[PDB]
Amino acid sequence: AIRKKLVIVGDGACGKTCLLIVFSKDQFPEVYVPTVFENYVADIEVDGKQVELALWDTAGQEDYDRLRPLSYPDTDVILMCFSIDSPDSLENIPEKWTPEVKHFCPNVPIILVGNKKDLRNDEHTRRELAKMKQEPVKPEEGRDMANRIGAFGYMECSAKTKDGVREVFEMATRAALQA
Amino acid sequence: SMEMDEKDFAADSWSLAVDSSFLQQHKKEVMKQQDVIYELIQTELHHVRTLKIMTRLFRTGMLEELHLEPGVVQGLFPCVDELSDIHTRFLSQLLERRRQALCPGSTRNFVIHRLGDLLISQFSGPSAEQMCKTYSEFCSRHSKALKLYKELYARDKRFQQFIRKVTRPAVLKRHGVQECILLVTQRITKYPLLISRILQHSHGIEEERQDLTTALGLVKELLSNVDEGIYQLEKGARLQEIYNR
Ligand SMILES: CC(=O)n1cc2ccc(N)cc2c1
Ligand SMILES: CC(=O)n1cc2ccc(N)cc2c1
Repeated sequence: AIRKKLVIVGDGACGKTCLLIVFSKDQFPEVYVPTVFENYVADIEVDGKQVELALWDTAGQEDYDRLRPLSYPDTDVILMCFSIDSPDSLENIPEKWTPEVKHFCPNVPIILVGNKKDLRNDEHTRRELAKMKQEPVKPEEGRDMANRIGAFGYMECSAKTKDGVREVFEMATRAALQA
Repeated sequence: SMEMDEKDFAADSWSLAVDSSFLQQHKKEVMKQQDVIYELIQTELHHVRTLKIMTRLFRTGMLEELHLEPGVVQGLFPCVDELSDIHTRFLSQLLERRRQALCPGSTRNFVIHRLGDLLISQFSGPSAEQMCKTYSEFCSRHSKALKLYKELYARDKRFQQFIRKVTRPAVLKRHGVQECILLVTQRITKYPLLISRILQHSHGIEEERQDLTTALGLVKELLSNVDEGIYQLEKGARLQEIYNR
């Protein structure tokens, strides 16, 4: 078992804290959903390779430009998160989060993750977004943004239903293992 | 952590910590407020525990078992005693507020109605100045601590054996040297989200809503001040690089 480090970046509304919690518990909290995530070391076996993947959140560091980069040293894989129910989170990816991560984490693979995929066909989400001349992020819009920012890959998941969550972290492990 | 506090905070939430017959007595809004206050205290207990690993297991073990050059242990764990003093005192205050609130005859059933004042006291006056001074010093020494650690692990045989020995037990899985340093740096930016969520469920008493609104502002002011006082120290950085910053 080799040790690798994962950091998740994105706007607070991207659901990054929830994603780390649901993955680390292999359960969406039934009684209480924690406000914060400390850290976790997940035991993962991907394609026959055992890895200890340390997980870190950046929530709470968004307004602190000198505190926030302290989470980046020795990162092996980045999860760049946006929420499918929020086109505004996707817009902050190419010129806010992407140049920051490429500066502090040069040559580190980035996986662009479209969170809350269960809201793409949610009637309440569609009605709410239509008030600001918006709609849920389309799969091609996510892939095109991932392609543009030089992401290693594009993935989607739902922390609510757990669909695609395990796949995201197993792929992040494969990317962290690459040369 | 001491066994008494570990057991008091073993449950995933306040709703699972208290007896079910006591839980049934409160309105939904109170249970929501209490679950978030419990998360603030439980995470504070864990943060204090991280500082005890750094001071007792790491720092003191290196002083008592290794022959490192002077200034090396201090370089690895900057301001650890001051940080442990700030947070052990804050934890004592939170645990005393919980203790006074326990029902007679119970060691688990309680409701905390007045957290705002405690948070205002912690994030104002001398205690706030000390938190600001300590985190500004610690976070400016973060990169240097990591680089000094990496260099020692890769070049010093006895240091590497010491690290592998004390971090072998499973209860230290999440708490290696570098992980401890980042857990502490990240602690201060967890406070605004915990406090805002407590405030969300504290509208019932107007004075409590006001005190938590004041506490949230004091915490954000502290973070802004700490963030503005950071400049990473670099071992080997020449004066020219510094004054041409
Ligand atoms: C947050 C911060 O301090 N940054 C420094 C940068 C330098 C270059 C760049 N493309 C992004 C940066 C982001
Ligand atoms: C800071 C705040 O208001 N919140 C954080 C949360 C975490 C989980 C959840 N279900 C609601 C939250 C609401």
